[PDB]
Amino acid sequence: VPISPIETVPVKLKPGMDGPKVKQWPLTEEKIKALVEICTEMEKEGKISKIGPENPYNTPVFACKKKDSTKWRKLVDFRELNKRTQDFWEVQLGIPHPAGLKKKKSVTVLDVGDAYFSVPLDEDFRKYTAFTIPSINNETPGIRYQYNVLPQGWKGSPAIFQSSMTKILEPFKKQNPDIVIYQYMDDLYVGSDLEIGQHRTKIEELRQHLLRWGLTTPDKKHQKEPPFLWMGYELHPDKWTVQPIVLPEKDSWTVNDIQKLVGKLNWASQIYPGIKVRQLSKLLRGTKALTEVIPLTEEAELELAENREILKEPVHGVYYDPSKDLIAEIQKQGQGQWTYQIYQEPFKNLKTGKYARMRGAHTNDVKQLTEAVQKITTESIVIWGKTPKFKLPIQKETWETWWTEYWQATWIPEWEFVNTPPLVKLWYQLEKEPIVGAETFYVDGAANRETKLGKAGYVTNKGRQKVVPLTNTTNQKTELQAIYLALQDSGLEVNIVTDSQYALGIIQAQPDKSESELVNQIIEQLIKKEKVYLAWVPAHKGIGGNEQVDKLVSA
Amino acid sequence: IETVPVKLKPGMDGPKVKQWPLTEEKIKALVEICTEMEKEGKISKIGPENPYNTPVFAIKKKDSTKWRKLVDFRELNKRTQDFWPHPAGLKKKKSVTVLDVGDAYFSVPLDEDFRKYTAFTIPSINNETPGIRYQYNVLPQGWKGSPAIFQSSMTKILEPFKKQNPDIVIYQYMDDLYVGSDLEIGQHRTKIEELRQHLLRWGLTTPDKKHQKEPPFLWMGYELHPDKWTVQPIVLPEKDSWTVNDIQKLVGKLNWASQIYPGIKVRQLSKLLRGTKALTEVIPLTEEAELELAENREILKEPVHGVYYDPSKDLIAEIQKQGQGQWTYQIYQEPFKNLKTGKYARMRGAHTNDVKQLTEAVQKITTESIVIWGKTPKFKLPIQKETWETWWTEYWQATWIPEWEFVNTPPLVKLWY
DNA sequence: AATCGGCGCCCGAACAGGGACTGTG
DNA sequence: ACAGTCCCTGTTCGGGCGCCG
Repeated sequence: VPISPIETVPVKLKPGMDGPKVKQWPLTEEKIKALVEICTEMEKEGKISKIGPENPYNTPVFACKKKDSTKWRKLVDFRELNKRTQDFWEVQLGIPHPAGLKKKKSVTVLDVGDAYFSVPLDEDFRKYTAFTIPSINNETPGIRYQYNVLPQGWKGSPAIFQSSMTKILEPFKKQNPDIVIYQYMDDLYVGSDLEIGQHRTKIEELRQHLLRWGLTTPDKKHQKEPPFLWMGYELHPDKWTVQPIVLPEKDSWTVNDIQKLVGKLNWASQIYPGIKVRQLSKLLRGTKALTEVIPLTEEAELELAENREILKEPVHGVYYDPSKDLIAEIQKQGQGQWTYQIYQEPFKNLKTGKYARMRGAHTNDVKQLTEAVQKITTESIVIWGKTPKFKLPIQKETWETWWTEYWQATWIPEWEFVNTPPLVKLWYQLEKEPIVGAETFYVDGAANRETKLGKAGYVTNKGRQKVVPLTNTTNQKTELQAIYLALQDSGLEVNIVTDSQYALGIIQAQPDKSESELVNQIIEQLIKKEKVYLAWVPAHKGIGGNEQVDKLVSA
Repeated sequence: IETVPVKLKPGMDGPKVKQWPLTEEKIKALVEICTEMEKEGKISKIGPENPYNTPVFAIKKKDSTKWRKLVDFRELNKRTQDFWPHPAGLKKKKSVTVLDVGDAYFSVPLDEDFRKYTAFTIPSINNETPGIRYQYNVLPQGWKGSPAIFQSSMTKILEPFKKQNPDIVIYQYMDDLYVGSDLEIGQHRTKIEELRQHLLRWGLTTPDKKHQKEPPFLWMGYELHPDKWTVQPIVLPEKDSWTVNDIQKLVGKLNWASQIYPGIKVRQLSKLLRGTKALTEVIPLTEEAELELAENREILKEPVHGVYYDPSKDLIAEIQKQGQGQWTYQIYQEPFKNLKTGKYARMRGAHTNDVKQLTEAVQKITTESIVIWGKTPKFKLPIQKETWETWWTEYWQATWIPEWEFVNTPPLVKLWY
């Protein structure tokens, strides 16, 4: 099969650069003999040309086993040439998802054999792809070659092959507007509504079209029968699922092992509902030693047991129907953890997922719910090109009181309430007006910049005062510590007056969880209270108890 | 027609901005538009060996069903070379109409050495196919340099009409032509149609709207009336009885306002709270405090003196969500020296869509800055970055895009409404 | 493991940026 | 004014998962 007659893509080096001059490291005899057999084959096939001393460049070469195959893959460590190669704009903007596939009468999955090795490389750039194959006998010099086609391991190869495949498919795609061709790298999901007889006729027209352009679709890689193995999925005619997930079983684990467990559990969460990884990811905090052994905590092991429990049963997804509404439903599983399912008909999920990102030092469930609604919205636009209808565990009046009282602009698209506990609630609410008959606390705090020691106290209208000394603190922490004192030493109704915008903006946002231990202690007090009014006054303006407590903590 | 040489500003590369996901509604509109643009030679396909990209999306035109392709040329405009008097009466006119004349740019070819920087990528639903990339061969809508290169041709087209109607003010900013007059609303719209037909003799204007008479909330950015724009004064409460809490809020408000108004005093007011009293305690105002308050009311009623626009300094706009569909905004160049303070209310998504509101408010504030100063302000948006980026394109209808940043503001701006 | 490329997602952390407060005459 | 410290956000990179060459 001749090299593709498609025109090469002009490639340049970065301005003021030269080619790579990296010496070839020694190779094992098993790989040397495999590289020689491969190279003499692809010189006859034209993919490779011999070069002489005029070429002053080189790049180390090796060969790894092809993924689940007996053939060897020829790879080159073009890390030095990639640094000197011009930048590209990658045209692969995402990964196709089965949940976005519509129903089709006839489906075929193709695969181009020796894909990159079919597309030629720009003639002027070929000199920089020089490599050397070291022979067995060290007395023989070894044969130097250059690349005539897209090498594997060059940074431009994926983009150029992707661009080249689209130009090759364009005439066939225009000649047949009703045939769906999902193009990812060299694998072609071909789908039509024709009868099985007329479909195989068009597949052969497509295979002949690709054969004329030097793109072979080998019969060993030609799938004509469901189930289809496509993009790591199993494509049954009316359902889709992920290829078998293998969770490792070990008595002791290391960072690497947890990192693999986290990844596969994420990869499974697209269709397995309920995967949790928060406690498993918590073990990755601080330790950068890759081979360090980590004892599983009680929460992490419990979490792994839960994941394995829902992973022993197979789950399947459904394909997309453009005529029916898109529906997404979210549930609050753990603290900071959410799961969602996108479906059209109930109990027939297209795909599932999870959101468990902590945005900010202080946040509440309503914020996280709105963050998960946004993540689902974007994901739906990529897969289906439209926004789904939402089913959220939050009362209509709960959200209404939040977005009307919050200073930032927040919105959730068309959604309906589902009574699936645990519900999303506002655990406390600050009063809009000062409470009559409630002790007024004037709080402040200070700290030294060098000593890091500080004070925090309050004064009241009933004459009650307090000042607490603090060690290893900041100005921001003492004004938070002062509010904590007022909440501790008061009844169920209290008026608090602070001079700290920092402390005021945290409390007014109604957080229910925080990365700060001190804030969580303040939150616990606010939920216990019945009425809390928080007021702000400018510091150093001779106002009320603020002046009295400022002198108490500044001394 | 030979092309004008264009360079980037010294030491800067072209834009490299990823394309964001688009709805099927928008992708189908873009593909239809671009397929026709490639046929007429206005754009052409490119590959990944062009390392530049600029985001593209589509907007539905004002009171129309047709789609307009909008390129986010903000990054390219920062990096494009600068080329080489603002009508103060345009803001004084009764009626001002905004005409999208961006289609005229597609008749002037672009410098070949520059076209690589106008590359954009059309995405595909579910990533069925890789992105199909195009670059521009003609002057693109939304580019900083298009009105400058076309400036010579624009004065030539308008000179006959401006001498036939010398009482009409015509300002140009990017793709849009701002046409102002003091005529009555009906005679004004006929003059606009007269200008549209005069342009048709040379270049095509946006297809007319489905309505000839102003429909409710569909000509917001189209037919604007500057002589009715009002500034929002800072006000103080009027109570018969004042509490300690009420006086503390007042002093804090006045002390902050003292950064904008020099004569604001709070001494006699703070004396009323010299104890350590309860917030609900009623405090009678002494004779000294009543005068200081009454004088602060006067200072806040008079406009600020000595605040003038500096054409070299950027404009900055801050918006505050006041609730009940009401939004306050301030436009300034230096802190506490506001060039304008306004208020917006009763916007679409009535009582429901906060993001649609903020997106509309940003457009009207920008519109006002183009009419008044001929610039666009950098916006400090009171919204989460991802909340905004998810939804803002769904409510945008302007041909320009202002720069913005996102801020988490303390809720002590209770000083504007 | 040595020993490659491009894309997407996740989670943890290094680095930068910006605003408020405070300390200096 | 000017320079710090504190705290917070956002960007980028390190690891992993998956696709494919």
